[PDB]
Amino acid sequence: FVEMVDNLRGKSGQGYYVEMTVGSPPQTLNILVDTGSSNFAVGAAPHPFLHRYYQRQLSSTYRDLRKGVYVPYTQGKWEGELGTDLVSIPHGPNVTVRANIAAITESDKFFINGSNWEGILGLAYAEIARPDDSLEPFFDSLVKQTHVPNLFSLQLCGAASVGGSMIIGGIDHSLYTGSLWYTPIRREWYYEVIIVRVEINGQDLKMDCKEYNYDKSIVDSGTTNLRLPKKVFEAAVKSIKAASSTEKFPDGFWLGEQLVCWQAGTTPWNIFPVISLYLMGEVTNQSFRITILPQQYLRPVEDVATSQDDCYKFAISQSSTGTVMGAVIMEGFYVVFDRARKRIGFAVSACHVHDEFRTAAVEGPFVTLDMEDCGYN
Ligand SMILES: Nc1ncccc1NCc1cc(-c2ccc3cc[nH]c3c2)ccc1OCc1ccccn1
Repeated sequence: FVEMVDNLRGKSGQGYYVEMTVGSPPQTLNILVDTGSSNFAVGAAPHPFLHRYYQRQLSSTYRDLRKGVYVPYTQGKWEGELGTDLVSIPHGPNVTVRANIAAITESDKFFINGSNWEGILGLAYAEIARPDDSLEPFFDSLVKQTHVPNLFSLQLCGAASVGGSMIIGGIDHSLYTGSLWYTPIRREWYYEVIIVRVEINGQDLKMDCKEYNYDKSIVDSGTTNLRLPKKVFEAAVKSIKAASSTEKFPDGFWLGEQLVCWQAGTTPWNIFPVISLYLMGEVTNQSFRITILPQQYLRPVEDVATSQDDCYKFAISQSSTGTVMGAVIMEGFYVVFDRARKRIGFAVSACHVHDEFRTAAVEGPFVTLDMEDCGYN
């Protein structure tokens, strides 16, 4: 699996992309890796933000499905024309599959100005595919047409340029330390999991655990932040705020409405607490926990044109859509999307960013009762 190591690039807050080829002869595109959606969709027109786009006219293996897709979201949208064509991943398995492609022909606040990707690879399940679950997702097609085993894994490193590895069809042991711990995929739509307990600096929030998963908890490489349900967020921040009394900050900061700054090399990591999420284990009444550092949830914004020092953003935020374990979580861990066994494994990432004092951890087993009551129905 050494061919796939380091096959992911990106810029902070702009996601992780992999090189892909579409059509015959192959057209190289950089494609956002997204475990929180299930469409393979590529820019297919000269939007001014795009370095490159899919030119169906140049492809002998293109086939129109003569159906459109309209994909609205709160701040924007994309739409496109459905088709299929031959797809390959240069630094992935040595195969070529016929996949669905949404050729993107109009969009609003989708593509990022200054980014180096031109499409999105939705790695989640058909249930949430658009326009409906009849549109076979890429990975489903990959597995159905090849002998590539039904799993993939992600090491998102986050260092400006981030990097990482998407290991398709397996697991690379060099990408992590200690052991993998698995949590069940509750339902195959998003990569949905159940959080059974939350601690900040070891002290737990003492919240009905159903609040942690109202109405979903998901693993999502397409989101930057740790997103927590409102009631869990206010509780989490309240405790994070108290753990961090040594120094004071505006309320806007905790709402990601402002950023905070220190002098270069003078950021006080240790005034900020670790965050622990306990996940439902593979066995009745058994859990494990993952622990992240502030280096994960205070993410550096050097991007500031109106400043020149160590400024960071608070990378935890409220959500109406449930818990989202985004890059804030995923950058601590090697993450194994074990589709064959309906489970996600977490291990400590060989590449995560830590100090000499504290470290990202994956620990078990723990005893936690009533773990299925934590799930929202
Ligand atoms: N991963 C994820 N999580 C929550 C909601 C949506 C989602 N993925 C889809 C997505 C991604 C971006 C997005 C744009 C830019 C960047 C940069 C880093 N991450 C993103 C995500 C913008 C909109 C969006 O919704 C439209 C959609 C729906 C279904 C299938 C495909 N698309």
